[PDB]
Parts: sequence; structure tokens; C-alpha cells
Amino acid sequence: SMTDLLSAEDIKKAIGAFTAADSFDHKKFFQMVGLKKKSADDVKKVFHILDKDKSGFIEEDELGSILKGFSSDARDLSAKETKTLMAAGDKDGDGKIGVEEFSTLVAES
Ligand SMILES: [Ca+2]
Ligand SMILES: [Ca+2]
Repeated sequence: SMTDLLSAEDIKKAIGAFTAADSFDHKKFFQMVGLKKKSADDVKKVFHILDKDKSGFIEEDELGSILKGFSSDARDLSAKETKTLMAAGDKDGDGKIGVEEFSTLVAES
């Protein structure tokens, strides 16, 4: 599970920094949660958890629920946050974040 890939302490702090609606900053969240300490293969393992339905893509529903993929206590993303995150991650413009797109988003954080 996520707390086997990332530390629960780091997840707690990361989620806790973004409790207010509209606060989410993907670069800062990825830093805080420990994604900037992970190998390329472990970044992909995190993706696969976030891809809740195992389609190979983080669709809009899974994107709005992204924080819940890290902690089930978390809020849904706000509308502003989902729009800016999708735009940041969806480089090919198809409305979803795929494997490489997620890896790139993390690498650049
Ligand atoms: Ca999916
Ligand atoms: Ca895409």
C-alpha cells in the first residue's frame, strides 16, 4: 500500500499542509510526501496505486481523489486545483495523466 512506498509521517505532514480548499501545490506536495526520494520504479508504483481502476491512466475522477490515494482522510481537490493539476500533468492534451506524464510531473518537482 501507499505507506509501504512512502512514509506515513511524510504523508501526514504533506496532507496536513494542504487542508484548505485551493491550497494544493503539486511540486510542494510531491516534495513533502517523499516522492523526491523515490527511484523511478517506485514513482511508477505510486502511480499504479493512484490509478485506482487499473486503466493505465489517472482519469478526472481519480485526479480529484488524488489526495485520498495518499491518505483516506483527505479532502477532494477543488475545481481550481483539478484544472491546474491536469494542465500541469496532461502534456499530450487528452484529459488524463498517464504513466510517463506522472513520472515527469514528479521528476520536475
Ligand atoms: Ca484509472
Ligand atoms: Ca495525457
